[PDB]
Amino acid sequence: GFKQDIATLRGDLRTYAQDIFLAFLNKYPDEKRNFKNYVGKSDQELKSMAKFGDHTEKVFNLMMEVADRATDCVPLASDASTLVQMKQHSGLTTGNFEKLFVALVEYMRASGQSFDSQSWDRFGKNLVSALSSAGMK
Ligand code: FDE
Ligand SMILES: Cc1cc(Br)ccc1O
Repeated sequence: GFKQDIATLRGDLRTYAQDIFLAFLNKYPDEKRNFKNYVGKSDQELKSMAKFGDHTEKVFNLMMEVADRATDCVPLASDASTLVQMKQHSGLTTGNFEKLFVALVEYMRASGQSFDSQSWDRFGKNLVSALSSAGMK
């Protein structure tokens, strides 16, 4: 289920992070402009860029901690707060997270592994919800 899925992603996290994030950037090409230097790059080009690799891993390093501290796919109120306050991230939006999670659920759906994709779908919704309530627009 959801807990075992955290262990599976964590076990090859750099490749899972890049591949789901690329699935996000390719489903919603308008997202690349939040990472402007990403625009007009192939998947293999992005994967060559230091900050792409490092940043996508840290996104996922963080989202796996929030998934691990969640109960029944509901994150800690405290976790959403910290995220809304995050230095250098004043401009994050909940609509951009819902897009990330759509991409993550389709990825898990299209894989031949027993991911609990309904659970991630729930988690995605519940994280947006907690982000909304913590004051992310
Ligand atoms: C969703 C999400 C999540 C996250 C998380 C995180 C963690 C844990 C950590 C981090 C870090 C970071 N960020 Fe982070 N993140 C994100 C996003 C983002 C964006 C959009 C940006 C912008 C970029 C520019 O260009 O400015 C960022 C951003 C960021 C930064 C700066 C940039 C560079 O160049 O490097 C940093 C350092 N981020 N991060
Ligand atoms: C640009 C952006 C990306 C992600 Br992933 C989440 C939020 C946000 O505003």
